[PDB]
Amino acid sequence: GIMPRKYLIEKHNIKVLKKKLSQAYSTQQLTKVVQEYKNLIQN
Amino acid sequence: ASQESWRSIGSAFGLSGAAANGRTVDGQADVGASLKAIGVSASNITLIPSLKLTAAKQAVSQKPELSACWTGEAGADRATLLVNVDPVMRSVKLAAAVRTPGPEWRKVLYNDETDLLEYPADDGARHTLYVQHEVRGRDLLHATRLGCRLDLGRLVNYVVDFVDYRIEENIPSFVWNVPLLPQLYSLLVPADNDEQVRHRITGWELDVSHDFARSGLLPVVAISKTSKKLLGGGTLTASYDAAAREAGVSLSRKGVSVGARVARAEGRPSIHV
Repeated sequence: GIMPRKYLIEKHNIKVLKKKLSQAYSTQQLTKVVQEYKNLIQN
Repeated sequence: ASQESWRSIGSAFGLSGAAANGRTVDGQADVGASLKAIGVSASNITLIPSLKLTAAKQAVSQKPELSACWTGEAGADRATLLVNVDPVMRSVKLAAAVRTPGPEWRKVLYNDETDLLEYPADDGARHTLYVQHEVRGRDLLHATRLGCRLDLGRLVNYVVDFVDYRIEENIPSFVWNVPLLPQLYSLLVPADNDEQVRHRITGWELDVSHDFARSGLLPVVAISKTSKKLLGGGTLTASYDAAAREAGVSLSRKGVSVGARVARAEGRPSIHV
């Protein structure tokens, strides 16, 4: 009975970043910011 | 006042006082001595000099004439409205002047790195679409001397910008395969760089001296080149009149004129110096 479950922290971080950028009425920065964050994950 | 696109009243209003300033086929000798009313201004250049003397008081007729000037400018636009009433003529003549009304083709650019707007900061204001409409008495269309003093870059850039963005996509494909047609299109309409102009057309002008008073439509076209290469400034104007049959090459710099009234062989030009 091994039922896998994954630790989804990066997904939550991206969602929170999107929410924070939405609350500031700066959605045009979204694709600028989130992408950079993803690069920070890679290296 | 101080526009391209009588004068004694305006000079006096500029500043109830007296002013005197000094400086044409015969020289124009544009000098203004205003006192208010003394309106000393040299004109009527042909020796037997003749001056248009008319004593007025600042319809009754020597003959006092009334000139009212309203001046208000908003941003780039500058509005000058002149109403002149002469007692002998008994008809009022209007005059309108508007500066830099030229339509805009540039666009605001959002910068994400600075997260700020960038307005069309190119605001050289060389564009000048002067419109001079004069109405005399019953004839409302007495004169329409609508001649733009813009560098013509405004108009050419607006035309090419309209063609490039809104017309190229709807052009059918089969016309593109025509040889040397794409090269013609590229030369006429080049690619944009930043928000600047596609073609750097500056200094030129197109002064249409049309007048509805003349029979039919007989406009006067005067292309003016204003560059600092020609003796450190001075307008070099080539004016072709459809009726007067005179091609005027005028070098004007602060009232100094070298005017050559050239007439085609009545091929073989005839020159009046």
